Amino acid sequence: TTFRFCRDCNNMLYPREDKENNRLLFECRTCSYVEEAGSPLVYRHELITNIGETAGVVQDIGSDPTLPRSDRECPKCHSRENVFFQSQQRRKDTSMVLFFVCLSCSHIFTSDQK
Amino acid sequence: HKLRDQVLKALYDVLAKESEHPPQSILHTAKAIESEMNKVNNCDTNEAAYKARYRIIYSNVISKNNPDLKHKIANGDITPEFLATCDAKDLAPAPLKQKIEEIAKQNLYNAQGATIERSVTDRFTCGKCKEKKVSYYQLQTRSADEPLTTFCTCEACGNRWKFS
Amino acid sequence: NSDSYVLLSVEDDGSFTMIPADKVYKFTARNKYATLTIDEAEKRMDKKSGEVPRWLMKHLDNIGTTTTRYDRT
Amino acid sequence: DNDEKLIIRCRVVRPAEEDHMLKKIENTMLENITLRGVENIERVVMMK
Ligand SMILES: [Zn+2]
Ligand SMILES: [Zn+2]
Ligand SMILES: [Zn+2]
Repeated sequence: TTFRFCRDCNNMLYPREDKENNRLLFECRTCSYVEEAGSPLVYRHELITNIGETAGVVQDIGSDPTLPRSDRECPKCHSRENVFFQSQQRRKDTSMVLFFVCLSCSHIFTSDQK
Repeated sequence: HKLRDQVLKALYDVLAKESEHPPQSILHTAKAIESEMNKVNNCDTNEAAYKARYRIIYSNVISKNNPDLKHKIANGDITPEFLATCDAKDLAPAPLKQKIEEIAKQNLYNAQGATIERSVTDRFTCGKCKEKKVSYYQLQTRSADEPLTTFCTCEACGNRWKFS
Repeated sequence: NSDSYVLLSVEDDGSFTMIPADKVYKFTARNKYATLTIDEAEKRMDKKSGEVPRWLMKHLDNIGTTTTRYDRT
Repeated sequence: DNDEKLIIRCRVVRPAEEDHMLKKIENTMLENITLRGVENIERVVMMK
């Protein structure tokens, strides 16, 4: 789904079809470089998504003092310290699932059990 | 005779392709001609719905999940039955069936709406039925020169009123 | 940042002359790929086509209009 | 119906220049084709 660029000239490649050999050949519209396509996938709309509650993590989230602190442990390092905080996505139907990030194992883990 | 040969060839293919081999090939083509002659009994190749039921039964056979439909259709579950069945949701397989019932339960719950529940007490008395089942609720309406309104409603019958 | 830079260029003996820089200039290639024309560009920009052809530049190059500078030379 | 993933396969039939036509036709069939019911009516719920 990514947008490849011509390695000779950093420009947006377009799909264009072979006339007889029946293969998608990503030909550069700037220069004459051409490349065959790995998959027949071209375009993808994705009218439904549910993604974005997790990321935005820096390696020193816990360096900020404003996050609360708890005593549930990380289930890799068993250290009782932790930093917990809710979703990073904000829609009107995002969940009250929680995200728990530790300093020792430096790992992200949740509290869902379905 | 295009349809009455094509569907017969289709059942030739979907019965020879089985792990259940046809040494009783005459029995199996008897099964096929019985299937086709009850199949036409809905339409006789004169109704457009003929191909739909054929697609249903054909792709149910070729589904896999499940393959056991071939075994049960060769060892029973007769073909004039399986025009009048229309049991496409009912068959092939049962895990998908209970998946469908869970889906239907979920949809039937989620189509239900808002049901704010109106906590009651016995402090006041209704005007219509004069019962102490007051669906009371409290809120402020007027200017700064007064406290709240003392909104009232009876939940036993539906009688809304107000206290002074 | 043309003010703060200064030059350490080694010489043949190993000498390091200090040349205080004055300006810095940036160069890009241009017309390496048979660039188009503003007028027909405006006609493609206008809503004559709901979507312009993907290989329209390839068709124009096959026509030979506005070829490369190397090809013209 | 009974497959694990319901699929539609469609093609343009006519006896270069495919992508944008097919994208627009895709957009059109998504935006216009009614299924059942009557338009300008939205979600519906049941009270007891
Ligand atoms: Zn290129
Ligand atoms: Zn841990
Ligand atoms: Zn009452």
